[PDB]
Amino acid sequence: ASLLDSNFVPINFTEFVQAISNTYKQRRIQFYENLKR
Amino acid sequence: ASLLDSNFVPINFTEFVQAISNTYKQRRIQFYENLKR
Amino acid sequence: ASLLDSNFVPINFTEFVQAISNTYKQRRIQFYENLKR
Amino acid sequence: LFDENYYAKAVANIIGEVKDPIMYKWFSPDQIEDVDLQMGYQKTVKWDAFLNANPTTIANEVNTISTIGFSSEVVRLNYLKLQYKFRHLKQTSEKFYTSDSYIGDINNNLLPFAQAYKLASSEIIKLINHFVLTGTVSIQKDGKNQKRLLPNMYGLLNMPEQIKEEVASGDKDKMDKIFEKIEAGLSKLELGDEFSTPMMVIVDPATSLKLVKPYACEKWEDVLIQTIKAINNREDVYIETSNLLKHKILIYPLNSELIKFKPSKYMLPTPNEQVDKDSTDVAHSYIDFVLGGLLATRKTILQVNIKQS
Amino acid sequence: LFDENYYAKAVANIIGEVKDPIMYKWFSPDQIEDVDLQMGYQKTVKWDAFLNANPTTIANEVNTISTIGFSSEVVRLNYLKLQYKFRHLKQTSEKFYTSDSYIGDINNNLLPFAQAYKLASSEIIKLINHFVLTGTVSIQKDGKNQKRLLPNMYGLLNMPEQIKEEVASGDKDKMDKIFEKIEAGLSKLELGDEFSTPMMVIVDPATSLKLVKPYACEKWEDVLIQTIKAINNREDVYIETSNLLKHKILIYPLNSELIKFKPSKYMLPTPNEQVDKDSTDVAHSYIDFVLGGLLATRKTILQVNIKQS
Amino acid sequence: LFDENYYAKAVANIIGEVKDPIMYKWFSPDQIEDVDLQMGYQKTVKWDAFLNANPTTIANEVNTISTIGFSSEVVRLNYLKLQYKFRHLKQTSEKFYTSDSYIGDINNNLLPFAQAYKLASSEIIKLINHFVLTGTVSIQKDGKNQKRLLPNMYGLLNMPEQIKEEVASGDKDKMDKIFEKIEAGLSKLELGDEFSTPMMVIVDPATSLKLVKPYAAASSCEKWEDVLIQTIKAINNREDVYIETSNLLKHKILIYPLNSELIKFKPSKYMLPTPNEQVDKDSTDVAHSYIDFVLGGLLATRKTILQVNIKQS
Amino acid sequence: MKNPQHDASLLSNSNEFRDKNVEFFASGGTRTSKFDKLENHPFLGYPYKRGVKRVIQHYEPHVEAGGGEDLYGICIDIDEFSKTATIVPITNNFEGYLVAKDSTVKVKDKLIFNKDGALEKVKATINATALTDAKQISNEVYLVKVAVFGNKAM
Repeated sequence: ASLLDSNFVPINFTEFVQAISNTYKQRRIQFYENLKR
Repeated sequence: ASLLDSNFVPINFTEFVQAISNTYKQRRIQFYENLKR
Repeated sequence: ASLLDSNFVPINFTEFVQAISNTYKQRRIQFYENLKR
Repeated sequence: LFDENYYAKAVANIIGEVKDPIMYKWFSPDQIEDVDLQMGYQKTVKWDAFLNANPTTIANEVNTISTIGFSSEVVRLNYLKLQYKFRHLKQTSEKFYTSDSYIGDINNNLLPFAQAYKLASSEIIKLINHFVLTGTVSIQKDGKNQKRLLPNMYGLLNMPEQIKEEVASGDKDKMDKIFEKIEAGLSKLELGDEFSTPMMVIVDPATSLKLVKPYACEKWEDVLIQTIKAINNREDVYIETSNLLKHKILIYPLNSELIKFKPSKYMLPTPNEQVDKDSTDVAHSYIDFVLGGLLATRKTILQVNIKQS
Repeated sequence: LFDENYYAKAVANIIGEVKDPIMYKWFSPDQIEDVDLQMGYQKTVKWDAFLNANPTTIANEVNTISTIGFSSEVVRLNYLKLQYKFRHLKQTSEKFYTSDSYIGDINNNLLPFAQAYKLASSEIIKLINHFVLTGTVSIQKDGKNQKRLLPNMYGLLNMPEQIKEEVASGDKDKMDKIFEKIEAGLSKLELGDEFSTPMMVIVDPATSLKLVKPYACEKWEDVLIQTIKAINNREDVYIETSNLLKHKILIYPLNSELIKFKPSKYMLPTPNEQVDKDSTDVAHSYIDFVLGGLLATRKTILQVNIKQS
Repeated sequence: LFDENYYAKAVANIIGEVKDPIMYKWFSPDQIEDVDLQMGYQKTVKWDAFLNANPTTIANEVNTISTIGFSSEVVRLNYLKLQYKFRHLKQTSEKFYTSDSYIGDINNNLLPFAQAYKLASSEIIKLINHFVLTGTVSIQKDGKNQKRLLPNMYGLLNMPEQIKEEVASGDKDKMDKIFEKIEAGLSKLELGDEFSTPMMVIVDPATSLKLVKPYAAASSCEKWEDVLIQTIKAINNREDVYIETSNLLKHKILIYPLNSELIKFKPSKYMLPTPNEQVDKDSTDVAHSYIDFVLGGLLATRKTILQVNIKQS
Repeated sequence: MKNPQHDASLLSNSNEFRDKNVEFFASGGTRTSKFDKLENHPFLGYPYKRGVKRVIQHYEPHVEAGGGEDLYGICIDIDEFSKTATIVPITNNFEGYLVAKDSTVKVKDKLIFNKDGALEKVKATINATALTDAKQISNEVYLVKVAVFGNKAM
């Protein structure tokens, strides 16, 4: 469950918060993937 | 309308309170049925 | 998993010990059911 | 509603774990009847009939026949609505406090809503039992700082126009004197045509300890039971002990025609819809209950008080 | 497993011939609840609620409502793991000792594994009963050479913060003095709001012999039963005699809200997997058991000790 | 939920316009591991082994063999939950402020919820990055009026039991003195058996500008940066060395390895800003909202971070 | 401490529902309104159930047990893990049990906060009225139920 996937439909605020945390984690992973020192 | 009935599903808080009162009445009746002196 | 249930076929000593504990608990329950003070 | 109201769902799920009130042991099943009211007053009308003359013999022709009259009496009963507030953990915050096989802050004494509601309901039910037995509302062992209540709101102990007996402080330990007062009150009892009924006696622990003493190979309890049986047409006499009383003895019949309990059908604790929420993890909830509804006829309750000074 | 390990199969076949512990007669069915542990401590949290003030009347507009507080108490219970070893004939060697009407060496006191395990389990069960009743571990009649145990490991007789009465050696044979001490302790009992519960009394054979004596056509046993009924709301009172006690009287309620027993689910004897083997026909086996787990409330047990000298 | 909570819908729609934190450039991808907690402590146990004696030669029959021992250490990390509040316009009241060029009350400094939340989140993320770097929380440029934090809550710059070097005020402009101190610290570093790891250096802008001068008389085709990289390669087993510039630092140089065995960041999964469900409503057009964030979770082995301070006084 | 973390071997006898609220761990107030203002501040010492004063010294200002002209509020709860105290400002009505200096405070007596944040009989800069007698809960700790309503002119 992530905000990036448009198919995701939250049911309550707990699911919304979990999606926010997952989105932050995925953005960090993408940043480290695309990083090039 | 009693909370002891699994199939019961209240619609609003008024029905919930009525169900609570009915449950208390049924519990009192059961207590007097099971009471021995 | 109880030794009283003859269908029980243990696979290891851990399951055997669990079955022994369950048998002891069932025997205690049976004793209290049959008790008459 | 359950899809939206987690608190209502939890109340419906845990409503069964609350123990039954002990005041039910003090009444017969037919004596209790619910009414639909929260706060206010309600009037009860009792109808009676009487014979005006000897019956008329029907022979040949006659137009003048004896009559039967009717009468009515109205009694007012007051009902009061009371509320309590308690704090609990918010529903979304339980995952951050679920410890090993227990939920809640031990350090901060915070509980989940279901457990908090169950405990609060148990305490409120104990308070309701105390009010029904004594007629007063107090949270102190002394029985002081009583909450002021409306008139026409009495318990079994403070019901007016009943047989009050007082044992002097000099005879506080004389079971013979106590039983003499009990016999005087029993003689002053007025059951009328409804005397064939079971009787209930409620005593305090000190009184029970005195009762189990030998009769000056018979016991004071046996003597009292025989005396009450002499007046209740040799029917059942039940004896109960309550720690809510202090040097008091209550004797009354378990007959619906003399004493009737008509509680509000919302008397037992009920959750309120309002829930206080903020930006923190702590919420607040309210529990409602209703007091009042004991009705009795005149001179049907014997209340004996053993003065200690 | 049974195809490979013969000892496990033998234990499974003979486990049904071991008698139940006699300590089960000292508790109600709801007073015992098993826990999953072998050695270490376990913390139990008890939650309570209390009323902070009188309730609030809901009339017109009001925002300041009375509150209900909550409390938690943590109790630590210690569990100890103990083991025994016993010798027995090897299965493959049993055929050379399968004589008529019995199997084994009468001369060398050698038994088959099944019988050895049954007898050892019975002895260990007796020891566990002794510990549960007394709180001490010993195999001597004098009671000396006691095994040292951990704190928070108590029995019914040595539970701290309970009512303890002592009868002087001068009045060691005076039932009137013994009963006076019993009455004093019964008064000092504090069952609170849970007094309506059955009660259990445990006495030694000498105490039973004294009790069956005439009261000074009534018996001391009947007087004691009436006295305890005076406090337990006139409910059941059970009397038991145990040879494990010496000049002691134990009185306690059978209420799960006051006294609880949370034994390890491995408390009763359990075979160990390790079997000692060599080139001879003698093998050794091990039996494990767990001790501990008695929880009580303060001032709910009466312990009367009659001094002998 | 999105059919009933406009604030949640707007946060979901606008969460993608907030830039990533700059703290990510200071750690390797394997050095950061999230934990599921909001407030409280979490314990980590590390096991070690050791040899008790020389090995035993296996010849003929022997029963007595040498033994290998074991030991453990426990480390406790604290976490803290913090919150901010901000005012904004209500959703139903925006059409009365939607001008031709913008939305919001300029004269009263009131914004729509989306923009207000974005700006507040950006400020909170800046504060979080500052805390991760320096181990302190403050809103004053002087660094006073600091928020009192919990024990076992440290940053890269205030972590205890590390190597600290101080360049004197009289030598604040001498790169030779600065690198003398840096070499002393690098010698005092103790990487143990994990010395073959990439290293990371963080410098303030003034030091970064000093680092591009020719190495010193003056040289050619050789810079202070190259000299520093060679010196660090002398100890990291000729591994990679990275250099970063941060304006949060001031006359500070920070050197530390990028090995997860030595330094690890275990932040809470709710460390970054998250909206609160509670929204303060009223009869007016002004509403209030709350943002939550969690701080803490840096673990480092002792004597593995070099901190050089250039004194100005 | 608000709740001393001590593991016992017995359950405390607390079955009676009467006289069960006068305890140190009973945080908050006997009667509480939804619109009471609560402020959390860093604290030094043990200001639990005591009057507090702000102290400024580098760290942000904290609160500590105090009274008299320096009174700022009353501490009704403490979180030890974060070392933060919940304070009701003096401009807000309060009703609950607070620490008493000695067992000499009776009902209806007017009370003042002392240097240590304990309530004592009367000079009064605030309006405080005792609703119950002083009750001992510990070796020398006395709790009294007091209603505090604002300041008092002159």
